[PDB]
Amino acid sequence: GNFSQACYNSAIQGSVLTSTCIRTNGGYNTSSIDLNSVIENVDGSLKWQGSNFIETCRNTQLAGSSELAAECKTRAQQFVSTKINLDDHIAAIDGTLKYELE
Amino acid sequence: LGNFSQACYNSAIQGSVLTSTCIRTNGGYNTSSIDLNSVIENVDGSLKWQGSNFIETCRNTQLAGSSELAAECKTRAQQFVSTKINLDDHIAAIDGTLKYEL
Repeated sequence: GNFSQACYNSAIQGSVLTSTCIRTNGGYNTSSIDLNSVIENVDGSLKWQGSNFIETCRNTQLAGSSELAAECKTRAQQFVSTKINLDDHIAAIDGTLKYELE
Repeated sequence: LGNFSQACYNSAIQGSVLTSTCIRTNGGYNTSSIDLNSVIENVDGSLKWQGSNFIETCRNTQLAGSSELAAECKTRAQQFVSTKINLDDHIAAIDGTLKYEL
């Protein structure tokens, strides 16, 4: 992960993270990744290893350099604040944002 | 051709993201990932190629065997069925990187 260490002017809109990242050999590339592919809402908490958090979460924001903040519905249907560190699994690979397992 | 599974190993599915470790012509290997949500559609509960966005209406994605995406998806009438699709149809590995083909 650790995309934030090579990237700049990151933004979250709905489920999409977009950033501008330093390419391996120099210069910059801009790319987007749909976080809905890899994050789920488990009882009001954003978690890795699932998908479709956006179905039941709203008001997504980038907090600081690398955190996705949102309000997600608990099983009781109460919106609650939740955050997840995108640096856990999102890498910058030659200036392009990619999900990383290992 | 697709057929990434013959070039790759240690494959996994998390949300809509396929990760796999694929052979490099230099004699090494590269771990990469692809968002299958760009290329797979939920059509009335069945996973199909020639579309996108299946994660919005499916759940419990899993890799079955070496190359099958399995999931539970909502029909147009909003009931869940189990469905599968052979990722080897269109997912290829080119020099250690997963790519969509044709």
